[PDB]
Formats: sequence, structure tokens, C-alpha cells
Amino acid sequence: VVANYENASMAADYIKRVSNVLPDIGIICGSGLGKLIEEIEERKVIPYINIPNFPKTTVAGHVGNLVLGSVGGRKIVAMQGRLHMYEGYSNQEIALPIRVMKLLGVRVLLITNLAGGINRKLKSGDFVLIKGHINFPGLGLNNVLVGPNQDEFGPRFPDLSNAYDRLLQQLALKIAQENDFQDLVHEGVYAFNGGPTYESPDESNMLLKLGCDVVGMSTVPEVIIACHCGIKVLAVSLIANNSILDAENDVSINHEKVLAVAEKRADLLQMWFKEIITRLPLD
Amino acid sequence: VVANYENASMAADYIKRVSNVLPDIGIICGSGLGKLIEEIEERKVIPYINIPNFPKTTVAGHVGNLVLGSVGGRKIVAMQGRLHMYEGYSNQEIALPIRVMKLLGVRVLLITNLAGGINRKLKSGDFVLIKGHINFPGLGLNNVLVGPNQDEFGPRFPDLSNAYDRLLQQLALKIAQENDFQDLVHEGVYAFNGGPTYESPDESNMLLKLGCDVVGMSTVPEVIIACHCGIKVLAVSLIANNSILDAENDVSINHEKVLAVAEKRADLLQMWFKEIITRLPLD
Amino acid sequence: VVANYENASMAADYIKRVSNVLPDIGIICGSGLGKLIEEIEERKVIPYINIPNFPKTTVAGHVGNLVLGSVGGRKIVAMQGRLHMYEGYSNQEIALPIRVMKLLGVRVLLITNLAGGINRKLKSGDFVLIKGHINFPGLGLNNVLVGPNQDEFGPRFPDLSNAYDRLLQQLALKIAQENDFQDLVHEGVYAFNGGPTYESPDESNMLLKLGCDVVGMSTVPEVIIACHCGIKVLAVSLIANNSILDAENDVSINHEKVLAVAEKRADLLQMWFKEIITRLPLD
Ligand code: HPA
Ligand code: HPA
Ligand code: HPA
Repeated sequence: VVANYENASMAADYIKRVSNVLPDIGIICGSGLGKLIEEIEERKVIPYINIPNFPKTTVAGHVGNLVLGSVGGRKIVAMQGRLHMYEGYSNQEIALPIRVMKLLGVRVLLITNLAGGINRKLKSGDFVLIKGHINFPGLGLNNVLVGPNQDEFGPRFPDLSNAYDRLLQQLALKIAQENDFQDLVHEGVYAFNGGPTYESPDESNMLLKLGCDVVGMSTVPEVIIACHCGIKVLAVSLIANNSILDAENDVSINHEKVLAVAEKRADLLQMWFKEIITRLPLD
Repeated sequence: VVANYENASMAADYIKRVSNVLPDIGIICGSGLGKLIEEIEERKVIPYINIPNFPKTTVAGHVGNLVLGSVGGRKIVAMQGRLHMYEGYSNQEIALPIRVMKLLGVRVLLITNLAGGINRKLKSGDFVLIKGHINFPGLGLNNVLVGPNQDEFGPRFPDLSNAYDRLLQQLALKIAQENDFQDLVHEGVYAFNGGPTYESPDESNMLLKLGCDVVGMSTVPEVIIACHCGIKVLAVSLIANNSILDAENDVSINHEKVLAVAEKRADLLQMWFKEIITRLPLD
Repeated sequence: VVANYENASMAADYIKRVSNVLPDIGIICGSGLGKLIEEIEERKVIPYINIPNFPKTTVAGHVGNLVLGSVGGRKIVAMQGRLHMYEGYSNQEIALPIRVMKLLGVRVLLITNLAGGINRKLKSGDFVLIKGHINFPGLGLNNVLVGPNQDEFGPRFPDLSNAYDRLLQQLALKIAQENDFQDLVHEGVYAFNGGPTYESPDESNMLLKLGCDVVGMSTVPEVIIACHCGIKVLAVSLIANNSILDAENDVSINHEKVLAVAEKRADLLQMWFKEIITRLPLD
């Protein structure tokens, strides 16, 4: 199923009938960072399998829901259960939910993820406001926009110069200052590793020479689809470990340690994004 | 349809019957740089959709023709309407027209494209004679030759050390000196970004560290297929903008500005390649 | 055919019935480096086409056998006829034979390959014990593990920090010292170029800046599948040429010169790995 104007409209038609919510804000949370989706007020949970033209996620399994409701007086739509390209999903399957968000009226997309630190200033438990990215799949002919262009959503050759909104980064940093955890908040360039293997010690060493501050396996496809159709983006990475430090000390990297860091920071991140949603500018 | 010896021969059989032209030179022009195809003498225009085994281009749309005729006393065949890999075409679809050119008797392939400047010495409106390339799709298992090797056309492991002919670069530079626009002609290494998104500011910064002078979204697949079967190549990039300058000044990159640069330089490039064709060495 | 637990078991069932050999060691040899497969004692040769669920190799042609028997008192299984990803094989086709090796009881995998030298200390005819790798296909969303994870074999996010066993590298180096050819044995980082084109002179220059010592077109997919399911790996590259030297002197790179180097070093490499197999630690 192509993520075109007609197929995305069929999905939005179903969502509009099931919930009265017309959201202005979209949210995609990383694994273990989705507790905020539980406190959505007046919420409607729609499984992916019930939405027309939504991608099939049975092979991977686990949760896959679209949740719509209110947070701090704001109408939002949240993706519960993230689609990652290392699972084998095509460009069309990744793009359709974001373009359905666009047809529902989403103008701001807030994204969180887990990732590894490359810049020696980044430690486990730090946050990174993403101000730019280095897209290795895109350079190697695996860009999420490879294929025919859907002209109703955006241009054939998008400009990514301002994909990460400056004013949204300033707002997130100010809220961190107001609550005195600005000592955990950095800015940096995000490198897209397709995955699913963690970067080898020598791959981390290469990313250090290339100017990468953070490396992860997601986010960049969603940001490009959102920037393509004109949706503002705020992207925040939670640093689970510094792979340059781990290479020097021969310390292993595994998913159990990563999720433990997510649990250590889940509540603080939930409070942070709840206030960001509340403080998002109006018209 | 595989771009094998049998399928390419079926296409060449049709072309040979429709036109008496046996071309020695092949031409592929970038968007907005194809006015020379309008001045082909005694020309025959063959739409792609009429040629057996030629790739289907209806989804992308727009012009797609094979034009055969004479330029300056030389017999040429021109591709009007370029096939780009960011559109979703497979390796086989890209390769077949060049291998059909080979079966028609083409020995020299002349290519132009639009691209962005990385080397700080490159300005908008400059020309770059490509003397080498850095193929990011090829390194990441998306090389145009990935798949079974068609032994009738070339070897399994081609050498790209001399893919860009030295004597053809010298000839193009001499013609520029004879007409006093050598101050616009540079040499450089071409980086292949799969596209279709323009390079982010940080991706341009990485390409500067990697030694890339120019970055674009085409040409390298055609050069590899041509070098595979023994066709000499001359490749010229027209610099639409310097993305390193644009990153420092936060200036946007879009296709409208790119085509305006192509229109600014179209006539000069048409005169240039008309003389290159005329001056190409004989046997 | 997916390389899952059920399909690999069907292949192992057939292999177990055809040969009484329960191997503990697996071997994959590069082109021209497989003479050791001829001296397997009490050996059984099983063509790939006869094994259920084994990938189809008729399009590429040439030899494709699984050989099981004894070397120096050790029970081994050898892949005769290597599957390379530049041929067009999918992730599932590459992975299945290694996962069948795992189900047969293989705990150590020994791999050899031909490659080009980047580090200026590497000359033609040298050996390189691979201690790490830089996987460009993996970074660009062409990792061999992209797709659904087969949980019976390994985790979703594997750690590659110790994919190349330290103790196996020490053993191979000691045997080289015992026979006085340690002056040919180096250590280095292996870069994975998808192929099938040899690296351009500028691509070799980039790999020099990125810290790559060796570049080749294989091995890394097999190492990742083996590390995924817990198989120890020893990987040795034979340097056919130094492409940085060849770029400075404009010397061509072709497969005929590469195979001549393999023939020059075949017997020494056969003696080397025969002793490595004999000296592999017991329980
Ligand atoms: O090192 C890592 N840690 C956590 N997440 C990651 N995603 C890519 N690399 C890493
Ligand atoms: O910056 C650019 N400008 C014009 N063409 C391009 N192709 C890739 N990047 C660019
Ligand atoms: O330069 C080379 N020589 C031999 N094998 C190779 N594999 C990749 N590059 C090379």
C-alpha cells in the first residue's frame, strides 16, 4: 500500500469517525518512554490493525496503537508502538502514519528516542536536543522518500536546513532551566545507523571523526516525512551510554542496560514533555 | 526485465529499424540543460514507451525520449528525460538504456548534471569536470551492478580507476580556454547522495571532511554501467549553490533556485558541448 | 525462504542423515583459498541444490557444496562456494547456511577472504587478522539482520564489541611465529564495501581518513550472523594490493591479479589454518 493522498485519507476518515479529537500535536515516544500516553485525558485507543491502510505489524508483534486525547488542554495524537526500519518495513509503511497525522491536522511533532553518545561530553542519562542529523541510509539510496513523490504532501526535493525547529528547542531548554535539570540537556548532531546491530567500537570511532554527537536507529525517517509535508519537529535523544567510553574500557552494550536507563529517566521525561505540550504556541 | 544481452538486443533492433542512425556518441543532459537535443539534425524522436524492454516511466511522468541524429557532422544518440534512482527505479532499469547505447555502437558518453558545491572554491554557476567519485550507495550495498553479472557486457569486478577519461577532460578545458570562460571551469571529486532530499547542513559538513568537492543525486550509476562495458565518459557538473556557504548563512536550498541557475547557464553549456562533440577524436 | 528456526532445522535434518559428522568447527574460504577443503578426511560432499531450504545459486553458477569431515582429528563443516551479497542474495539467503551450521553444533567459525590494503603498512601478500570492522551497508539500512528477528538464534540488538575473538587471533599469530612468517601477519580494521566494483581511488582515499586498514566485499555479513547466535569468529584477509599505492601510481586493479596473489599464498594459508584447526581449544 502506497502512502499516497488517497490511502492516507481513507485512514483519517476512519480515525475521524471513531474519535471526535482533531489533534494539533503529534507524539512518538521511544521504548520505555511512553508513560505519558497513559495519562491522556478523554482518550481513544485505536489499534493499528483496525485502521484502513495502516501497516501490518503482526510479524514484529507487541503494542501498536494510535491514542488520541487531551494533555494540558491541548489535543494530541500519539503513536504507541514505533515502526522501525530495521524491522523490514518499507518506506511507504513508515510514511503513512505521519501523513495521516498531517491530514488529521497535526502541525507539531514531538519525538523521543534512546541512543548512544559519541561526543565525549555526553554521559549516560543525558538528554540531547537534536539540531541536525547525518543520514547514512539517505546517502546510500535508502532515504525514506526514495520512490515516486506524492505531490499533495510536499516537494520532490525537500530542504532539511530547518527540519529541527529552533524555537521548539529553545522552549524545551527553558522548561529544563525552570525545573533545574538543564545540567542534563545538551545539543548535538544525530547520526542515523540503520541497525539493528549496535555500532562496533570502530564504527563509533569513525562517527567521532565525522562530527557525530549521537547515534541511533530511528527518528530520522519520521523527521524527513514530517519536514516534507511541513510539520514542525522537536526531537530529543536520551543517552543510554557513551560507546566511545565503552570502547576504551571494553564494556558491553545491550538492550537490558538501555531499558534500565529509560526507566531511570522515564518520569522526568514525562513531566518535561507534558509541559512542552502545554506551552506550545497558539495561533 | 533484466538488463541482459538478449533484452538489450531486442531494444536495439527496434531502434535500428526506426532510424538509420548508427551513433558513436551518447549524451545524457540534466534538467534544464537539454536545449542541444532540440538542434539535432535529421533527428528521430523515439518515446521510451514504444521501445521494447525499455523501463516504464509513467508513474514519474514527464518527458522520456530517445533522440538520434547529427551534431557537427557526428552521429549521436541522446536520452531526453533522465532516469534517477531516487524515483525508485531498479538497477536493471537504469542500466538497460546505457547497454542499449553500447549495442548501437556508442563509444563515448557525455553527461551533464546539476549539483551542489562543497569545496569552498566552488561558487554558483561554476562548472566542474568530474575526475573521480565517492559512491555512498555502492559502499552500502546499493551499487548499480549489484546482482548477477551480465558477462557479455563486462567483468564481474570492474576497475573504476580511469572511469573519467583524462583526454576528454583536457579537450573540454581547452575549448573553454579558446572561448575565455576557463575561469568558470574546475576539477573535483563527485559524491553520490542517493536523494531525493538535499544534504542537511551537517551532511554537507561531513562531505567537506571526507574530501568531496561536489555532491549530486545522479551520474554515478550511468558512469559505472558505461565503464563496465568499456564506454569512455566525460561528466560535467553545474554548481547551483555552495551548501557549505548556505549552512554558514542559513540560506535555503530549493529546486526553483537550482533551475534558475540552469537557465542562466544553459546556452553557454549548449555551445560548449556542441564543440566537444565536433572535436571528439576520430579513428 | 526465511532463515528461521524451522527452515534451518529442515536443512540440518537432511545433513545429519547424509553424514554421521557432527562438526564443532565451521570454515568459509575465499576464492582460490579452498585447497584445504580437498584434504578433508572421511568427507561427504553435499551440493547446495540437494539441501532443503538452501538458497538457489544457479544464476551465479560455479561450485556450491557443503563438505563435512575431519581435519587434524577435528570435525569440521566447510562451505565450498561462497554466497556474496553483491550477487543479489537477500539477507535471508546469506544467513541460513550459518544458522544451519549453528544447529549442527558449530561453535567456532574460521573465515578467509581476499581484500585490498588501505593502511600504508600493508603490502601485497600480507595477512591481516581482523580485529574490528566498519560496516557501511549496515549503517545505510542494508545490515544482514534487517528484518524480523529470529529469537531462537539471538537477540534483536546484538553487541559486536567482541565479534572477533581475541584468543583466536593470539593463537593464529603464535602459529605464524612458530613457523617464522609472522613478518607477514598484521592486525587491522576491515571496511565492508558492498561491491562489486573495486573502490575508486578517491573512495580508497576516504577510507584512509576514516581509519580503515583493509577493505573487501564479504565476511562482515557472515560474522554478524555468527556473532548473533553466539559463534566465535576468526577472520583473516589476504592483501592482494594496496589501493592507496595504486592510486598514487595509477596502477589498475583487476581480478586476474587478485587470483594470482591467492595462488601465490594458497599453500601457506592452507598449512596455517590446518594447524589452527588442530590447536583449537577443547572443553
Ligand atoms: O550505543 C547505543 N546505546 C543505546 N542505543 C543505541 N542506538 C544505537 N547505538 C546505541
Ligand atoms: O545543494 C544542491 N544544489 C543543487 N543540486 C544538488 N544536488 C544535491 N545537492 C544539491
Ligand atoms: O583492491 C582490492 N583488491 C582485492 N580485493 C578487493 N576487494 C575490495 N577491494 C579490493
